[PDB]
Amino acid sequence: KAAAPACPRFDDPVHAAADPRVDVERITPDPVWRTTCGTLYRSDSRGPAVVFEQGFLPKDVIDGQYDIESYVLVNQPSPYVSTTYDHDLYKTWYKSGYNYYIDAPGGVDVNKTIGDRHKWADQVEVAFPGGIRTEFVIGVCPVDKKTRTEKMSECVGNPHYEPWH
Ligand SMILES: CN(C)CC(=O)Nc1ccc2[nH]c(=O)c3ccccc3c2c1
Repeated sequence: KAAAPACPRFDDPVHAAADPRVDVERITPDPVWRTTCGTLYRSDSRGPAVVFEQGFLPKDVIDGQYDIESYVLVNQPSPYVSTTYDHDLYKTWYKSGYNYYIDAPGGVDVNKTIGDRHKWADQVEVAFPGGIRTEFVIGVCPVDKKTRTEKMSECVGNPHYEPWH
C-alpha cells in the first residue's frame, strides 16, 4: 500500500478555463474553490468528437448568470460548466448520452459556496467558470439509456488529455 500525495495548486483560479474572458470578480457569492484533484464527471449529450476538440465551453461568459445559487436553482445561460464529484450522477440525467471523465484544477465547489441544504445538494457539483480546456478532459463513456449504465467497451480516451499530477 501507499498513501496519496497532495495536489498542485495553480496561482490562477480559472487556469482550466476554455474561455478566459470569464470574470472571476463577478462570481457570487464569494466562491469557495475546490482544492482537491480527484476525477470529476460531467453528464452531457454532446458527443466526444466535439468535446475533445473544443473542451467544455460555457453558454455565456459575457451576460450569463454569474450568481451560483440562481444558476443551480433555475437553469439559465451562465459562465459556468457544471461537473460533479459523483461518478454515478449520470444515472439521474435522462438522455444523458455520455459520462465524461475530467482531471482539471480548481472549479467552484458549489455546496461549500452556497451550502449543502439546497434542493440540488446531492449533485455535489463543481462549477468551472469559463469552462474546461480539452487538455483536462480525460475521456468519456457512452451511457446505455434503458439501463442507465456505462457501455464500458465503448469508452474512449481523449487524445488531447495532458496529465498534470
Ligand atoms: C452547459 N449547459 C449545457 C449545462 C446545463 O444547462 N445544464 C447541465 C447540463 C449537464 C450537466 N451535467 C452534469 O454532470 C452536472 C453535474 C452537476 C450539476 C449540473 C450538471 C449539468 C447541468
